[PDB]
Amino acid sequence: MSDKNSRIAIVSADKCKPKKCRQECKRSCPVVKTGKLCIEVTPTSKIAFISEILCIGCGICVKKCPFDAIQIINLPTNLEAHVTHRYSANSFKLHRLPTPRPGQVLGLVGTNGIGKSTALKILAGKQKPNLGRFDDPPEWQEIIKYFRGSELQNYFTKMLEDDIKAIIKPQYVDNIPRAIKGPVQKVGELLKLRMEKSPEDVKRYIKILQLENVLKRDIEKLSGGELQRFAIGMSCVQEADVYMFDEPSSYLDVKQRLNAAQIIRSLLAPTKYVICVEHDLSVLDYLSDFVCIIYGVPSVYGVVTLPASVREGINIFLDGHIPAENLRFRTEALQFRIADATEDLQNDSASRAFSYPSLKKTQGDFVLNVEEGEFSDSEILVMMGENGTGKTTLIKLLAGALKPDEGQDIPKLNVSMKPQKIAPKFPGTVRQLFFKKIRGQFLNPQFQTDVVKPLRIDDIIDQEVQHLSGGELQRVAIVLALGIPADIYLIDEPSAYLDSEQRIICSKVIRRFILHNKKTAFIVEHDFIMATYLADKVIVFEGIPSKNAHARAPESLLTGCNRFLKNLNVTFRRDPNSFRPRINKLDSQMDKEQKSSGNYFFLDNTGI
Amino acid sequence: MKLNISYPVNGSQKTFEIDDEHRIRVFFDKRIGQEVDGEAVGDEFKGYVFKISGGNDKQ
Amino acid sequence: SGNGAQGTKFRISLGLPVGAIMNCADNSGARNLYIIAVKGSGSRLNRLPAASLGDMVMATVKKGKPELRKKVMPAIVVRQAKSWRRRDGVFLYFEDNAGVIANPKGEMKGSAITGPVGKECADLWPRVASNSGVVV
Ligand SMILES: Nc1ncnc2c1ncn2[C@@H]1O[C@H](COP(=O)(O)OP(=O)(O)OP(=O)(O)O)[C@@H](O)[C@H]1O
Ligand code: SF4
Ligand code: SF4
Repeated sequence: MSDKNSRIAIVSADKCKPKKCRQECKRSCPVVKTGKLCIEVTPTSKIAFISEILCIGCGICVKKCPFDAIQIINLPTNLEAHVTHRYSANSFKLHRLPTPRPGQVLGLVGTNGIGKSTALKILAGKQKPNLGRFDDPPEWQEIIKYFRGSELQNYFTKMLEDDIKAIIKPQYVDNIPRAIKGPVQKVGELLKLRMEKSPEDVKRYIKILQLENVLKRDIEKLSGGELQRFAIGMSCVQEADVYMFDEPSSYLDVKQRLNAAQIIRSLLAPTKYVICVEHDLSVLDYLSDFVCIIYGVPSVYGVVTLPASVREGINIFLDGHIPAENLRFRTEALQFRIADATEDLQNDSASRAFSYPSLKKTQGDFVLNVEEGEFSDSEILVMMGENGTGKTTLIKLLAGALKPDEGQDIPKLNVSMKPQKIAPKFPGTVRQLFFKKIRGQFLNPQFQTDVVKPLRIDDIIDQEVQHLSGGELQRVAIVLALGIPADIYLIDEPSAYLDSEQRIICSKVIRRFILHNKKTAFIVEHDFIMATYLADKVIVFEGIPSKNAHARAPESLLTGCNRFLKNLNVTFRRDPNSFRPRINKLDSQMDKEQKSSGNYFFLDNTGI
Repeated sequence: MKLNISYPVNGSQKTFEIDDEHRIRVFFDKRIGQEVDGEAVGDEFKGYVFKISGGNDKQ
Repeated sequence: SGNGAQGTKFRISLGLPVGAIMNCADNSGARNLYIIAVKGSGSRLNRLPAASLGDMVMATVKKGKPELRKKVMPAIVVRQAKSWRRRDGVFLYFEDNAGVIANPKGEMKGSAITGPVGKECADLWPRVASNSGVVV
C-alpha cells in the first residue's frame, strides 16, 4: 500500500511565549478539538508539548504560531529505525554514531547542529545515551543492545568495563580560554605534565606544531590558532589507545592545519585508534582512512551514515545528495565560477584605484614588510598565508587603524572594515546595532536570502550580543560591513566559526555585491575554495611566522595560486567527476610531471 | 625521474633526482642491463658507466 | 542531448538512424535498444533522424526482461562504429553500436556499463561517467 510515514515535532522554547499567543497551539489543533492528546500543556515550565503519537501532521499549528516556534515534518520513518539519544521532549535527537577502528583514522563531516559533538561524548563515556528513552542511571548495558548489528557494539562493551579511557580534545573553541588558566600556569606546564611519551616527544611535538614561541604565554593569552594547537599537543602526549579530536582545524591557518593533520595521523602508525571531526575537506581527506557523513537539519536531527572510503565519502558529500537515505541534504549545489563565466568589462573606473607604496610596520618583536602594489576599481584581492605573518597588520594599516612605522597610506577613500576575531564589545541588541549601520540593506532581498531567513535573526533581534553564538555572530558581522557604502571594503577571515553552507553563502555575497556596485574588496582567507570564487588577484605572504613576514603585489589567479601552493608542495590535480582539488602525494611521477608544468590546481580551463 | 644508484664495489647506495626531459631521455628505449655513459645525464657523472637493473613506474 | 546534458557537444558523424538497433550496455536487463527517435534532431523531408555518440534517443527494448519490453524509454548512445572525427584530427570507431537506458533527466537505469565508453558521451552525461570503466 502506501509507504510508512511519521510526524516529529520539535519546538524551540526560545521562540515561544505562551502569554502573547495564549496557549493557541492547543486551541487551534484539530486533534484537541475532538478531545485528543496531540498537544498537552505542561503546567510547570509552562511550555507547549506536542506528542508525536497523536499529532495528525496537519501543520495547522505551525502556521498559526505567531513567531514560528513549532516545526512539524513528515518522514518516511527514516529516523525511527536509528534512534540513539534525545535531549528531551521536543528537542534535538541523535541518530547513529561513527565507527571507531584501531590503527586508522575515521573522519566525520557535517553541518553544525548534527550531533558530531554529542557523538564524541557518547564514545568518550562522558554522557550515557538515553536511547530516546528513560535510560539514565548507568545503563550502558542497554546501549550495547541498541547498537547490535553495528560494529559499535564491541566498543560499548569496552567502554563500560573501562578498559580504555578515551582522551578528548574539547570541541568548543570559544569556551576553552575561560576554563583553563595557565593550563594552571602556562602552556609549557601542560606539556611537561601530560608527556607520558618520550622526552623526545616534548621537543618533537612542539617543533612540528610551531609551538616554540607560545610555550611561555598563558592559555588565556593565546590567540585562536595557538589555543587550538596546545590541545593537539596534549592529545599526542597522553598515553592511551583512543584519541578523539573534535574539530582540530578551527582557528588554524592554512599551513598549520595541514601540519596538525600529519601529526595526528602518526597515531595510526602506532596502531592507536583515532577519530576526528572536520569542517575542512582538505584536512579531512589527508587524515582519514574512512569517512562518515552526518546530515539532516540543524538542531533538529542528524544521522550518521555507514562507514565509507576516504575518496568515496568526499565525492558523495559534494553532490548534496545521498542515495540510500534518499535525501537532498543541501538545497543548492556548490559550484565555482570558471573565470570564463565572469563578466567581461574594461576595468579601471577612474583610471585604476589607489596605490600603496612600500610599507613597514615593526612591533619590535615582529616586522612586516610590504612591497608596493596597486589596486584597481571593481576588483577583488585575496590575501593568503599563515597567521602571524602580518596579514591582519596589513589590513589594519589600510584601514587607518594602524600607523605604519615607515611608508604612508593616506587615502581619500571611505573605508568599511570587518575585524578578524569577533568578540562582542558593543552594548545594545543585535537589531539595533545593524539598523544603525544601515536600514534598507535589511530590506533587500539578497539579505533575506543570506542572513535573515537562514538563521532566523528575528528571534536573535532581542538577544544580546554577549548572549549570542559564534557562527551566528560571524555572518551578521560580514553583512554589517556591506551595510554601508564605501569605495573599498576590507574583510578579514570570514570563514571562522562557519560550516560548509555558511561560508559559501558568504562567497556568493562578496562577489555579487562587488561586481554590481563596482567597488573593490580585499578579503583575507585560509579557505582555498572561498578565495577562488571571490577574487581576481591575490597577494601571498611568506616568511616565518611570529618572526618576520613579507607581502607581494597583486597578481593573477593562476600566478598567485602557483606561488602559494608551491610553498605547501601539495598539488591538487583535478578529480574528473567532482572537479574538486585532488591531493597529490610527495615524490611521484604524476605529481612530478606537474611540478614541471606549474599546475597546482585545475579548473574548467585549458591546460595539461 | 629519481635514480637509484648503487656502487657495489663498496656496498654503497644513494638516490638522485633528475628533472629535465633531455637529461633523462638518455635512458629511453634503453633496456634492463644496457649500459649508459654518464656525462649525458650530468656533469657530476662524467665518465661514469651505468648498467640499468630495474625499478618502479608510478603506481 | 537536451535535459541534464551539462555541456555542449561538437558535431559528430551520425551513425544510427531510426530503426537501428544497438547493444544494451548496462545491467538493466535489456539486451538491445531499438532507436525510434533522436532528441534535438531537426527536419528535412525524407531524412531519417539519426543519432551519434552521447545523443539521447527514444528506444524500445526488442530483446530483454519482459518488464522492459513493449515500451518506449530514453537511452543514451555510448559507442558508435560509424567512424567519426575529433578536433585533434582523429578518425576513430568502436566495434559495436551501443547505448544505455536512462531517464529524461539523464540518469542511468542500471548501475554498470559493460565495455568502453567514448569520452564525448562521458563528458556529456555525468551519471554515465560514474558508471564507466575504460573511457575512449
Ligand atoms: N543540552 C541539550 N538539550 C537539548 N538539545 C541539545 C543539548 N545539547 C545539544 N543538543 C542538541 O544536539 C544537537 C547538537 O550538537 P552536537 O553538539 O551534537 O552538534 P555537532 O553535531 O557537533 O554540530 P556543530 O557542528 O554545530 O558543533 C543540536 O542541534 C541541539 O539541538
Ligand atoms: S509558540 Fe507561538 S503561538 Fe504558541 S504560545 Fe508561543 S508565541 Fe503563542
Ligand atoms: S500538526 Fe496538526 S495535528 Fe499535530 S499538533 Fe499541530 S495542529 Fe495538532
